[PDB]
Amino acid sequence: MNTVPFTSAPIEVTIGIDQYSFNVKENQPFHGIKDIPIGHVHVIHFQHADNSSMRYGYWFDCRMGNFYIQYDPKDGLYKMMEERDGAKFENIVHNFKERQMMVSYPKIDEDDTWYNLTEFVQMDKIRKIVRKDENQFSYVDSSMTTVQENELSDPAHSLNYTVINFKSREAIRPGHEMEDFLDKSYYLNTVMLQGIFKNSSNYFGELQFAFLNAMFFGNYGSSLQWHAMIELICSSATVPKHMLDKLDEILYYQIKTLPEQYSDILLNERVWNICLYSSFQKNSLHNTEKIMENKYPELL
Amino acid sequence: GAMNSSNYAELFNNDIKLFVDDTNVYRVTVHKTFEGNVATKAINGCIFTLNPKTGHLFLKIIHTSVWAGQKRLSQLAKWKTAEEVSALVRSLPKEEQPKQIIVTRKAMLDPLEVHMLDFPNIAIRPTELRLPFSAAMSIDKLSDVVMKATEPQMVLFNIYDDWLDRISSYTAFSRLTLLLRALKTNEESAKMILLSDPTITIKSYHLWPSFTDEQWITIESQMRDLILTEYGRKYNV
Repeated sequence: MNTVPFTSAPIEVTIGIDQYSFNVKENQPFHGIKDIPIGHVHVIHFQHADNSSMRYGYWFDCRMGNFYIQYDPKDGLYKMMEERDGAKFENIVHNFKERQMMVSYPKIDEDDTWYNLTEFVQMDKIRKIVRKDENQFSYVDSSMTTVQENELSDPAHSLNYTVINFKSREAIRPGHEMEDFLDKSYYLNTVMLQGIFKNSSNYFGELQFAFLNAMFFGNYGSSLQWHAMIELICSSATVPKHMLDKLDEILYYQIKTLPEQYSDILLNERVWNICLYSSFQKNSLHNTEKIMENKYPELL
Repeated sequence: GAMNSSNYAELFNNDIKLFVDDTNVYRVTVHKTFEGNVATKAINGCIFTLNPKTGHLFLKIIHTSVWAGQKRLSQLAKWKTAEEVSALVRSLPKEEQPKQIIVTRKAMLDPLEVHMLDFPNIAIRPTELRLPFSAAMSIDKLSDVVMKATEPQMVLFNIYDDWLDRISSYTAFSRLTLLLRALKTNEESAKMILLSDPTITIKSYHLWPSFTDEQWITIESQMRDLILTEYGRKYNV
């Protein structure tokens, strides 16, 4: 069970750790988060009390290094940093734990929510979508645009999601225009799965990461990416049986976790109606269709 | 974006453009079967691809053989239209290729855009105009070449005959849309107006009669009257 210590909390802020969140007061003696489950990626996220604009945060995996948060009064944000001195770090964490200045990652034993949302998400894949190679952790915020959004402007600060475009030479074989447009199986299976992602696990990992950036940061380009990756599967007549069963579980936990009050901005009516009621896979997502119909019948 | 009353003069500028109308591509007669069920029988169709500035009409005849053993024909008809328009553009020299293609029906946008991915600089546009190009098959010579076709065929016409010798493209297009609107609203009456005087004939190389400027004014008046009457009837006003 790993720890992310905080040097201090000089500004009032709502702190998120995965699906949990805590309010910290200006200069409250708060020194970090302990008992973080090993085996998963995690996200530690922030919304300042004085500017509820710019949700921002850090994807990390405690297996890759010793990470801490320190407020920078120049750039005006909580920054993740790596402590390279193992003995200094262990000594800092032990002191803060002894003084009980840390919140405990509040996981219920029964509760597989975080596993279910991050099953295919790998830190090494996150670091290719979010390029800052000198750090082992990845910064994301509300405003970062995607490579695809930028084609339609600072490349260093972009989300390099895999570009998906249903009306592109990549998506449409010369001579199979109608076939490839109405049945996206060759785009899904040959171009994306065999060609780019190599396997369904990497495809699901990007889909799950896109959803979590949409949910936690209100990142609009991430939301677009999540819906495009759903739509590419649902619009394919030929999908491996294990991928459909897994997609139904992935989407179920995403819809289950989504705050009820954000369904209006986080869910695209057209995509969900098409996917659940018109698409090739309209009858393949039983769990997802049932939670959507009981939680968001207005959208449909 | 969409072509409307506000940007109408754009049709007659020096940027090559084509209208595409897919209304007459998939044509059927509906009939009873021996068992008393209903069936369709396809008849020959056509794509109506028109340069509104020059009057050049690319009439691609759609022979019933293209539907043989195919399903969802009204969907396939849109894609076959976009395939044939794409093939026509690729067949034209670069300097003759259109800069825009305006589709008369919004359901043609996705099929044409996907077929034209190789031509990213050709704009595919819808229109808010309600153009009467469906009535092309009320022009006797166009109907005759479609119905007689025994295989896929492209036939080239000038839908304005020689009018551009005497009038602007704007005026020629207005005359064509009025004639086709009349033919669409009351074909029998429109055709009576156009042929009633046997001394005015259709040249072998033309579609419409050889009216003088003064006779065209009388004809155009008769077509306007036909359209308003019919409108009063349709709506009891």
